[PDB]
Amino acid sequence: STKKTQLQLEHLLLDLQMILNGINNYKNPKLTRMLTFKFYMPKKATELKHLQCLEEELKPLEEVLNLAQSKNFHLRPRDLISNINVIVLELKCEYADETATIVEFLNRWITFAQSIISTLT
Amino acid sequence: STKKTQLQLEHLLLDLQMILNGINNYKNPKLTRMLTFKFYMPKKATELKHLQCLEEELKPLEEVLNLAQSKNFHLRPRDLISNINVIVLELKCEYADETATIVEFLNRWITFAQSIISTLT
Repeated sequence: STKKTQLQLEHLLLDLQMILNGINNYKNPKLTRMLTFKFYMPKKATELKHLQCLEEELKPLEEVLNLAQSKNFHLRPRDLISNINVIVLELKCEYADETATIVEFLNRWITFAQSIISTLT
Repeated sequence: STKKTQLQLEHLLLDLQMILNGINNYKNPKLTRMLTFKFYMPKKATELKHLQCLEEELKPLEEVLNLAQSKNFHLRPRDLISNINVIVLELKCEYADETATIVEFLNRWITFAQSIISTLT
């Protein structure tokens, strides 16, 4: 339904961009260690059904976000992870060989969120 | 006056038990998954200024309620959330380390409203 689904994808998107602005900065002194954690990436991520691949990596994502300073995030991280967990459960794995960093992993799902929206427009 | 406070607090308590009833029942097939969402508890909730620690958890509570099957609620979840909000505003945060589930969370607040009411009669 162009509006329930795009309304949730643009809300998924902003929760993810808000997690990335939180870790990604000079006021974040453990960025370098966060950068060494392994995140798995979806081989394919062409449909919403593929959100299972993001769903599966959400508790790795929460464990490593514990290294981040609550303060530079726009929403309490806890809220950001709950919000994304409710939207994926309400919207929805073949992983790729080479693993990725938290910044490549967030960036890759921001890109899939923007991609489906552009089909729904 | 004390009757106005008595009256907004008896009202919070029923809005709080009505949410517990919509969640806590067998016609709600999302119960086990909603029990994995984490909620912060206050270190102590002894007075009305401590309603700050409920005000803050309200937008996670609304979002997780999106997983509940709306027909099990006596009044629309939205209504329940709006009433709890204008009453916490009319009426009033040291959290605690162990997190809690939506059922323990709604329950420690149901006890707090029940204990304040008893103090006024």
